Amino acid sequence: EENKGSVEFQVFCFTNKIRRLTLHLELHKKDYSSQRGLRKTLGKRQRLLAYLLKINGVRYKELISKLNIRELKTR
Amino acid sequence: PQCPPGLRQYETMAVLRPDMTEDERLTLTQKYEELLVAGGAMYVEVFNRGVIPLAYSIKRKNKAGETNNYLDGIYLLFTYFTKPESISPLEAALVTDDDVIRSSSFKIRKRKY
Amino acid sequence: PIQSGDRIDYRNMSLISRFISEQGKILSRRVNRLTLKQQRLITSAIKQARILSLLPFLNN
Amino acid sequence: GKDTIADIITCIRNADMNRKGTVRIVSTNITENIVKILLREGFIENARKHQERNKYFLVLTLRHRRNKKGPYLNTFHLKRVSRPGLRIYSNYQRIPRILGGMGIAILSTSRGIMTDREARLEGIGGEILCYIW
Amino acid sequence: QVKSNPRNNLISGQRRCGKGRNARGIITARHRGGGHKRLYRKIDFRRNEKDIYGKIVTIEYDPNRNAYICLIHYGDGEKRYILHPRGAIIGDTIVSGTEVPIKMGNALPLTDMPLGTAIHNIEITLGRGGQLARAAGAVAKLIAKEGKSATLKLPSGEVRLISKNCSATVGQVGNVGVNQKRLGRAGSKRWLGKRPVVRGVVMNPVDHPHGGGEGRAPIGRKSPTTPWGYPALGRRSRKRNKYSDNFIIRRRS
RNA sequence: GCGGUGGAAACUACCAAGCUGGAGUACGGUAGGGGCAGAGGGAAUUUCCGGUGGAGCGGUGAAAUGCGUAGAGAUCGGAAAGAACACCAACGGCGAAAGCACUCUGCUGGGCCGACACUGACACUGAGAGACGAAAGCUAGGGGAGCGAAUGGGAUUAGAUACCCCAGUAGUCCUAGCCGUAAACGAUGGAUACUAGGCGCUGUGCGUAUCGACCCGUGCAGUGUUGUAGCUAACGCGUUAAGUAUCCC
Ligand SMILES: [Mg+2]
Ligand SMILES: [Mg+2]
Ligand SMILES: [Mg+2]
Ligand SMILES: [Mg+2]
Ligand SMILES: [Mg+2]
Ligand SMILES: [Mg+2]
Ligand SMILES: [Mg+2]
Ligand SMILES: [Mg+2]
Ligand SMILES: [Mg+2]
Ligand SMILES: [Mg+2]
Ligand SMILES: [Mg+2]
Ligand SMILES: [Mg+2]
Ligand SMILES: [Mg+2]
Ligand SMILES: [Mg+2]
Ligand SMILES: [Mg+2]
Ligand SMILES: [Mg+2]
Ligand SMILES: [Mg+2]
Ligand SMILES: [Mg+2]
Ligand SMILES: [Mg+2]
Ligand SMILES: [Mg+2]
Ligand SMILES: [Mg+2]
Ligand SMILES: [Mg+2]
Ligand SMILES: [Mg+2]
Ligand SMILES: [Mg+2]
Ligand SMILES: [Mg+2]
Ligand SMILES: [Mg+2]
Ligand SMILES: [Mg+2]
Ligand SMILES: [Mg+2]
Ligand SMILES: [Mg+2]
Ligand SMILES: [Mg+2]
Ligand SMILES: [Mg+2]
Ligand SMILES: [Mg+2]
Ligand SMILES: [Mg+2]
Ligand SMILES: [Mg+2]
Ligand SMILES: [Mg+2]
Ligand SMILES: [Mg+2]
Ligand SMILES: [Mg+2]
Ligand SMILES: [Mg+2]
Ligand SMILES: [Mg+2]
Ligand SMILES: [Mg+2]
Ligand SMILES: [Mg+2]
Ligand SMILES: [Mg+2]
Ligand SMILES: [Mg+2]
Ligand SMILES: [Mg+2]
Ligand SMILES: [Mg+2]
Repeated sequence: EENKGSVEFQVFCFTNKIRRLTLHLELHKKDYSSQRGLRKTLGKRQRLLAYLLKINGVRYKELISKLNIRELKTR
Repeated sequence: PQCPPGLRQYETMAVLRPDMTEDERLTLTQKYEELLVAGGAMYVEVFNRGVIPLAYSIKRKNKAGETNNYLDGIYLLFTYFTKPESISPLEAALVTDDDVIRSSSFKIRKRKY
Repeated sequence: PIQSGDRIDYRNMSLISRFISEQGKILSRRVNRLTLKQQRLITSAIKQARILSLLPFLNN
Repeated sequence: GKDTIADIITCIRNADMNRKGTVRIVSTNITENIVKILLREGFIENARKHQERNKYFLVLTLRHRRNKKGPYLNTFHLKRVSRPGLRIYSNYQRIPRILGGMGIAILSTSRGIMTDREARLEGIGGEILCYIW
Repeated sequence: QVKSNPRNNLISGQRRCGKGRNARGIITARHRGGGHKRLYRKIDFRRNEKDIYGKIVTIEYDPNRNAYICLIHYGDGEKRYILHPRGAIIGDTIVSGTEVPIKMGNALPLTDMPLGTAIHNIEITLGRGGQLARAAGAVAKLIAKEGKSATLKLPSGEVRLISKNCSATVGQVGNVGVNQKRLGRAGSKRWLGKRPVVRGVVMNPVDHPHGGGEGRAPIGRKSPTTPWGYPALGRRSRKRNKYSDNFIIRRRS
């Protein structure tokens, strides 16, 4: 189904699992074990976005405009 | 065969006081079956093994204020498939009744050794 | 030699009471010569049964 | 695997110290060349290539044990010089020679890889990959 | 939370006026006087109107007690005030009767309350109206019941018997953080009509049992004393034989 | 050494296209005291209310304080409360570390394994910065059985502000915060590659055994004990290096 390994799909899967985890981080704030993971995964997504910005500018800007991902910290 | 579509498998054991008749027993049966089904339970399968002496004595207080000391007991066994969301009120509702002295519920995992 | 071919649960009391001592204590894995996985499941079982008064904590 | 060259060199050193004739190394232009040179110098018995799952392995036969495994007067030493952190280059007149020439020095230069001897004939300097005793 | 409505028929101006003056006009209860004019909200403490379904329209401020109060409607159109239970939100539904669900704001006799419940607004007398546990954050557990009598643990800690046929309401009384206020200044007390208090040691010997010694008085009195000559500390004033005594079991600690 | 110019194109660097073995994604499995939250359970102990009973209990190296005829301890029956979870438990499991174990359910973090299903270098480390971080301690509100700094009494002793005993306040618990330290230890930073074995265990996969439990041989992933090469000042470490090499702090 499309490319399940593609940059844009992976970044989507990460963004979605993150917004899913935000709800559990809210209901129980005292779970740090979970948050440590959230930080890891958010780190991966950030990584791929940076890589993707290096490789192709158009696909990148399209993607972070599309999935509502915040603009990058290189500015 | 059992095949849940987006539900979890469950076993529940409940224990009732030995002084009960079969009509009060089937009244509770009916009540909890209806609770399960109202909570989105396909396949409510009920089974019963009654009046076995307990390992140890158990005390239950009633709403009438009675202290009931028991020896025997009535074991009801429930195999049902429910949303993981709705198992929550069931256990409290089981603890609530004066007829259920000891209740417990288990999730069932497939055995592979 | 000895083995479990039937599903172990808290409600097979023959099964569990094989693995319980005289005084109701749970026997160690070294004695019962079971795989680790087995002994764990046994133990959880014995406890759950213990709460349902199928098997006693202490004796009479 | 930050450095492939040093890795080849290292696997050789390890197989050698353990008194084993046979080594598997991963091939590459550099690897292959280096090994070729290693053969025309006479430091290594024989080389050959293998392929599986699109991986290339050069296996290297190594010079036999010295008149037993226990009483060894000689080992065979390898040393990385220019490495990713510090790249060492030399002109024609700084080109190193090992132990008065008994060993050799490997150079990567404009005309390809070679020994210091070839560099001296042709008059070229370059990047020094390793030393070999 | 707090929004002023127009005036419902429940809010009047009629009242005692001189605070702490009795018939003779003497000041009896000291320290009152001054402070903002207030209106009386007619609370429904009895909740005696049975078996109709009430609905919380709003939540309002009351000057008279530190709790909150709720305007509730009915289908009949009658409007009452009730004490605001803790955790209740506008749109909620409440009811009183005998056979009733047990939830926040419902009112029932003590015959029907499951033991261990947390109660407020408790009649000691049938139909007299609710009396015990009416303040902010006040609550009482129903511990046990036997014979014609039910047992409570009052917010003072005191355990006491009452009648099993006396109505009471589930849920603790709202506005729990009110004592977490810090008034911060003198004026803020005076707004409440609480006037300044003079320490005994300060006044002259005629005026009070710790009277002026020369510089500053330690109380030489062999005991700390009321303005009126009674031991101030740890002398129990409960009437010895008062009728209530059979009912009262353990005393507040 | 610096500057100009003519050549060379292996290595670093750049530019264009490729490739999976590195790193990930999907799929399908499976173990687990991983974390947070909500239910339930039993011993034992202490106190309180009774019945019996009627002189000592308790305690030490030996005693005494203490508790006891106002009926102690003992024993039976009742209530109530808090805290901790016997056996299982193991030279076992998971966790980044701290830590995590009566039972259950719910929300959720990773890990590993088998398949080409896919992307195609997306990697490794990390100055500053962030988050977590035993116990004690502190702020605010609860809670308080046992234990127990402080404190008091009894002894012991030249003395005893100690060890021992009798009492016992903070605290230990819960909620919301702060503190940010420990022999926070493997006294061993992280990643990768490569170098005899023997005996073990945990999770899985394959073949065999039977057609389901073993059983065997093996592939990985982690975990433990002896030990060759090599290393080391010695002790020792030794595929989970303190060996042989590369990179970062
Ligand atoms: Mg130069
Ligand atoms: Mg008016
Ligand atoms: Mg009007
Ligand atoms: Mg007058
Ligand atoms: Mg004052
Ligand atoms: Mg004053
Ligand atoms: Mg004066
Ligand atoms: Mg006067
Ligand atoms: Mg006087
Ligand atoms: Mg005086
Ligand atoms: Mg003076
Ligand atoms: Mg020049
Ligand atoms: Mg080139
Ligand atoms: Mg490229
Ligand atoms: Mg919890
Ligand atoms: Mg008990
Ligand atoms: Mg007698
Ligand atoms: Mg005495
Ligand atoms: Mg007395
Ligand atoms: Mg007597
Ligand atoms: Mg006693
Ligand atoms: Mg309890
Ligand atoms: Mg581990
Ligand atoms: Mg623990
Ligand atoms: Mg999980
Ligand atoms: Mg491609
Ligand atoms: Mg730092
Ligand atoms: Mg912190
Ligand atoms: Mg602490
Ligand atoms: Mg202090
Ligand atoms: Mg405190
Ligand atoms: Mg205490
Ligand atoms: Mg003590
Ligand atoms: Mg002393
Ligand atoms: Mg004192
Ligand atoms: Mg002394
Ligand atoms: Mg004590
Ligand atoms: Mg805290
Ligand atoms: Mg330090
Ligand atoms: Mg530690
Ligand atoms: Mg075997
Ligand atoms: Mg391994
Ligand atoms: Mg060791
Ligand atoms: Mg060793
Ligand atoms: Mg060293």
